[PDB]
Amino acid sequence: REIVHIQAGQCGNQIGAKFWEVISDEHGIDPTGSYHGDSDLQLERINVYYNEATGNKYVPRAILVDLEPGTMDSVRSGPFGQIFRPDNFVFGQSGAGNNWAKGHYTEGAELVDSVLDVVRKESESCDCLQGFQLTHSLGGGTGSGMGTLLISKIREEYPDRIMNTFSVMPSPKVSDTVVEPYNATLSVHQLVENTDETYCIDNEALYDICFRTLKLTTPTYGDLNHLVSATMSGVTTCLRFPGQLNADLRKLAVNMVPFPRLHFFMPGFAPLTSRGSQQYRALTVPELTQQMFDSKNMMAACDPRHGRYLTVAAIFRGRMSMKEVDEQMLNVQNKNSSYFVEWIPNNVKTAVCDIPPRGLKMSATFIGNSTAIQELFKRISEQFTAMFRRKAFLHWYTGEGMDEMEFTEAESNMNDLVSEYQQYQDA
Amino acid sequence: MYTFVVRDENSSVYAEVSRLLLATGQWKRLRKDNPRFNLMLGERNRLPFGRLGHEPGLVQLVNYYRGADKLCRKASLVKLIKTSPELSESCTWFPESYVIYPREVFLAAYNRRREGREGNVWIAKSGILISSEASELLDFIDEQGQVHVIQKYLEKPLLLEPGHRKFDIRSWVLVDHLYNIYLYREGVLRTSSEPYNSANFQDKTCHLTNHCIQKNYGRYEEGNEMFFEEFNQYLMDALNTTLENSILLQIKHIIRSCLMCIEPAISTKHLHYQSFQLFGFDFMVDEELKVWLIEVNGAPACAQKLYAELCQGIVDVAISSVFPLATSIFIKLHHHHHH
Amino acid sequence: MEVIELNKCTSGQSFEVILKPPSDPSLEEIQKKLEAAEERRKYQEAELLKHLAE
Amino acid sequence: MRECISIHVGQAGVQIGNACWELYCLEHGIQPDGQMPSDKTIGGGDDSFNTFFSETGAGKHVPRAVFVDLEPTVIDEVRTGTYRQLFHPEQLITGKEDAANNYARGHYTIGKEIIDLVLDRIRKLADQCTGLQGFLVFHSFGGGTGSGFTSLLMERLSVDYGKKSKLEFSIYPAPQVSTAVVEPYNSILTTHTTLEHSDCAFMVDNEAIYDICRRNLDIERPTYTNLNRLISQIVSSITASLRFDGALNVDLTEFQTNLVPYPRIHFPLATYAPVISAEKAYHEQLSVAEITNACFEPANQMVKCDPRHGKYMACCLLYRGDVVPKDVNAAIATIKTKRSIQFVDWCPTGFKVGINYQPPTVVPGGDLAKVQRAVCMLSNTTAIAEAWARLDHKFDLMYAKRAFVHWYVGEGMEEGEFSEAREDMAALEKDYEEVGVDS
Ligand SMILES: Nc1nc2c(ncn2[C@@H]2O[C@H](COP(=O)(O)OP(=O)(O)OP(=O)(O)O)[C@@H](O)[C@H]2O)c(=O)[nH]1
Ligand SMILES: Nc1ncnc2c1ncn2[C@@H]1O[C@H](COP(=O)(O)OP(=O)(O)CP(=O)(O)O)[C@@H](O)[C@H]1O
Ligand SMILES: COc1cc(-c2nccc3[nH]c(-c4ccc5cc[nH]c5c4)nc23)cc(OC)c1OC
Ligand SMILES: Nc1nc2c(ncn2[C@@H]2O[C@H](COP(=O)(O)OP(=O)(O)O)[C@@H](O)[C@H]2O)c(=O)[nH]1
Ligand SMILES: [Ca+2]
Ligand SMILES: [Mg+2]
Ligand SMILES: [Mg+2]
Ligand SMILES: [Mg+2]
Repeated sequence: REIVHIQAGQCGNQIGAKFWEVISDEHGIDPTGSYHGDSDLQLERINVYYNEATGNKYVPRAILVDLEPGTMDSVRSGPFGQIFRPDNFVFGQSGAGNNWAKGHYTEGAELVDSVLDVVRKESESCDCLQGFQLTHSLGGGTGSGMGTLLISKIREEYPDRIMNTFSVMPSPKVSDTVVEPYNATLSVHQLVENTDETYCIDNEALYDICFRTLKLTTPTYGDLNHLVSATMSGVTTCLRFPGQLNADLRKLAVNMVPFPRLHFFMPGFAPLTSRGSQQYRALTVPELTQQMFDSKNMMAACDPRHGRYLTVAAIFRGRMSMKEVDEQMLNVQNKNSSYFVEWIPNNVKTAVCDIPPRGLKMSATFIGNSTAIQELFKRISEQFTAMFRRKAFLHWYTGEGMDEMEFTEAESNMNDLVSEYQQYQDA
Repeated sequence: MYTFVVRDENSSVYAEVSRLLLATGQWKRLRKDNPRFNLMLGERNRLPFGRLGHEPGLVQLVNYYRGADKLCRKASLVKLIKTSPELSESCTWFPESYVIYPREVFLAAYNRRREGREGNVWIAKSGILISSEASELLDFIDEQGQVHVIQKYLEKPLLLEPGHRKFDIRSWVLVDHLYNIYLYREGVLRTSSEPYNSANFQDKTCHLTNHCIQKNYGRYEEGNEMFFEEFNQYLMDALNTTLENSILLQIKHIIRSCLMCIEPAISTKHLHYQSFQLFGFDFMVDEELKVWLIEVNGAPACAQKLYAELCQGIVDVAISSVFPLATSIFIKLHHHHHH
Repeated sequence: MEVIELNKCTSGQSFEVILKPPSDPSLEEIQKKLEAAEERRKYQEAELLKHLAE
Repeated sequence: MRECISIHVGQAGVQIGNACWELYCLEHGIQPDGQMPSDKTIGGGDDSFNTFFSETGAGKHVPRAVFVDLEPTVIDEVRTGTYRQLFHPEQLITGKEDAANNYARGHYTIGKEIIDLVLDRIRKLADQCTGLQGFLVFHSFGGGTGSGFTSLLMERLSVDYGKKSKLEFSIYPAPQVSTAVVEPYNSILTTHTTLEHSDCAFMVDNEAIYDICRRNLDIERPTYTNLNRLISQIVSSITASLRFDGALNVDLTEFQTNLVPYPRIHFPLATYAPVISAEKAYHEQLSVAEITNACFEPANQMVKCDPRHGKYMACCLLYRGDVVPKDVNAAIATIKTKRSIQFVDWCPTGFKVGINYQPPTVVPGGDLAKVQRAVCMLSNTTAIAEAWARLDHKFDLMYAKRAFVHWYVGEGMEEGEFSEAREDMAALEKDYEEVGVDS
């Protein structure tokens, strides 16, 4: 069951390249693309993310997209840049200028057909394609505007395939431009309609983790992406390694999404580690379980105790007692039952993978569909309305053909999504 | 930290148990339909026993014994006593009773009694009726519209003086998950405030001793509730005996006999969930100081002054024995005679 | 305790002990139901393609 | 001799079928390559074991079985496992993408694409039968294939094999091992559509098997292998009367006659004893009285429930090992005086007893110890309805908010089918209370 990966824009390509760096190490693939691992268990499901090349080499099923050429050149310059297939580099020359309209309607429209030809080429060589995963940000112009246009067009050609996104939410604490609430609100409207699962990676939460927990006074994007990389590896562990569960994207969506529009997940990771900082003491199963549920370990800046969990997926990695994992997971639900909706019985599922991530003996990854994610959308809506009430900075978008009513509709749909989360928080 | 739910808001006893559990700082009450509880203070009717004991990671306990109703219903009790060999139709401490639906066995009982030159006055079941001729008795059964038992009315009750009054003894009994049978130290005597008038049975106040039907009321003791120390002092002064020797010995034998009979039917010893239950046994004593069992209640209410003590005993004996936290008020009924 | 119908062979025995005495849709309909569900799928899918067309 | 065809649907049905057929081969002396040295009639026969095995000219004994899964990973292990040569390739049928824990996907969307092929392969086995009596269908309640496709298959089998008996072995969902949050949905949906088409269904609650493996086999975290090997022992106990010489339950029709007096109440409770670990050093072999008394302990049942608060409509005792009728009757007399066993008033209070002298067989390297005597009790008690109440309540909690319903409507199913299935389950619960509860 193959997955087609797509990275769009600067943030999408930077977290995307580092994602391929991490999992290639987990599977034992060098920058050249040869396998040098110690276990055939790394290759049992290598075909989910890699194609088999001439010379029994493994090439990622990844498509690299941007309207700016520079960031994609840095990817090719990166440590694992030579692993990617050259024909899968699809780039323009304009740049989107942090303008959703340019990515979605004008500049991105010129390039989108070229990307779909590579997507088609990669999908045609798949024995049983399950779907797509896109890495991108919502605050810029390419990953936000062109990324969502790409999603809409992919859903048109592959309507029965799973659409999965790792979407980086803008935050004023890590803000490039004032128009990021505009680009994010327009993007969320798209993601609500055309994705099956969206992992909400909040730049606010990534900064707060680096500052308050990891004791980093001046967190770089590299520090933020270290958390994103660990998280992306965690949530894809089941897909990439053989285990007791034979899980796939559709069965995950069926079990995690009780209502079609409420498919935005709060990712979580434990233990939280600094890049290069060595971890000498392994966490215990009780420690992993209480950290992975801690608000401080969430990659979305939301308070779980402010909402209720509709569904939860937990992934443990390393050698540990399945009995102790089951006991600790039951302990969390039994002692905190109020924070799990009672009208979805047994809504927490646990998987254990024997292979731990690099540099850790034990780790745990949290994936929550909690109504507290409405806090993230409320905050974007508030920053949106603060400028839209005065039509501030709108000329950047009306110069590309957009009308103010499209902003009103996007604002309305996201407020509708917030109220929908509220309805099940009180049910 | 333990969890429990409350599904009988009208239970004064377990309302006090709820307050005691929360006041320990180690118990938390969940929403009524939250299934992740340790303890269930369940409803009185159609309790979902089939849903208990299926929650992984949770030892579950419930304040009711499934199947104990066949002891706590008028008709079912007579069926149990007459058909169980442990009790038998020759059972000496239950008044002669007959199940009749709106019998030729009951008609042949009065036919041997009244025509045999002996006393004959009985009582109803489920408003009741005390009559000497069965014609009135059966006629009321069909007018009522529910299964009824006809039971011998104890024409010669022990009468408290001053007052020539009638009275019934209430015993509270707690049976824990291990099926220990605990008789609470404190009973109570619900009293009649009117002189027992064998001449006119229409006088309902001197024949029925229900605290409600006594609504005259309170002349001799408060709330028409006499308790064990004074009643023991009375039998010492009036009858030169004690409550233990003359009454409680029979009461403890009747309580253990009834509960040991139904233990195979209701015990949760090897069940996926556990049960305890508080019972209320009601006794009659005649003038020969013989104790009779009248009925047993599956959801009794306590006496006002005894609420704080008994409900605290339920927590220590029935709840904390299963869910421990971070001289006794009960008499454990047990007897192993070798024969 | 009456033992009834005792049958014996070299593989084993079987009997009955009594303690107390007493006191479809057609092929065409299935194909119709399956085809009606596929029609609802293709209608729902056609609404998505119409929506994507707008 | 009347042949029986086994049908294994979905992962649970397939993997349980593997362990059952492995046990069948050991019980009959059939090697993994299909030869049966004790079978002197080469190329055919009408022996009792021929109910489940056909014979080739080369003397190879082939199970009368078909394996179906909408996804190929599970059956591929059968195609490459120890008993690869035991099955003809046409007996193993796979799709490429499964039902994704969705009843509607297994029943409607994907099921319609493969059923005619499955019925064609079933016809190939049926055409080698001289007097086919019916089918034994193994499937889970919770899976999309085990629920959706099985119900579709059961409907078609009623059409194509109108007079053939159909028996079920159904895996009831338990959170301790379950894979999907929507398994209560799939369970009620498949029970509703299959109810009219099944003559007798043996429910196995994964929770009961899980706890038995933990308590009696001292396995901290039982795997599917531990559970399926224990399930196979019970299944073998139930089907032994069809594969060996005997007078009791000799054909599928007798299962309905002896266990099912009313059509809709066709879910007998199975209780098995003794379950003893191989790792146990010192063991005290349990007598006829002790294993028979164990049949009335809920901890040994395939579904946790309390038969003391229901009523019996039938009771069968299936013994294997050193057992004689004298000891059975003495054990029953003692048990009747101490246990709460109440039959309904229109049924005689009696036990139907079958005894096979060969003790139960255990897989080499398994978790179960060898015992000199074992027993499987099949009782039709209204107490099994407790499992329906538990399932229907979880159904009600989710359906009240229409949680996950869009997944089923999106596959062509209608919302009305949910209420139809649930209203039928409500009627089934009323039937069980009616028959078993006194006013
Ligand atoms: N006792 C037992 N139960 C199993 C086994 N495999 C799966 N199950 C149970 O079967 C139920 C449903 O899962 P599956 O049967 O695997 O799913 P399926 O029938 O293949 O349908 P789809 O995969 O959705 O197409 C779950 O409750 C599982 O716990 C097994 O090997 N033994
Ligand atoms: N055989 C009998 N002989 C004499 N009096 C009897 C009697 N049976 C019942 N009574 C009288 O009826 C009164 C109430 O008894 P009964 O058990 O029938 O009502 P009840 O169900 O309201 C008691 P509770 O609800 O408190 O458990 C008793 O006090 C007693 O005086
Ligand atoms: C655990 O983590 C993953 C699992 C799966 C997965 N695969 C198959 C069946 C799967 N059922 C489930 C599942 C999920 C939630 C609940 C709640 C109650 N019951 C559930 C089952 N999750 C399945 C897939 C993943 O990636 C695509 C995973 O990583 C993210
Ligand atoms: N976490 C993370 N966020 C980034 C990174 N680069 C940009 N962003 C965020 O993405 C938004 C800008 O989008 P960007 O990707 O640069 O625009 P695009 O290239 O036109 O799609 C801002 O909110 C940034 O905070 C990165 O490397 N890591
Ligand atoms: Ca032969
Ligand atoms: Mg940028
Ligand atoms: Mg009463
Ligand atoms: Mg499957």
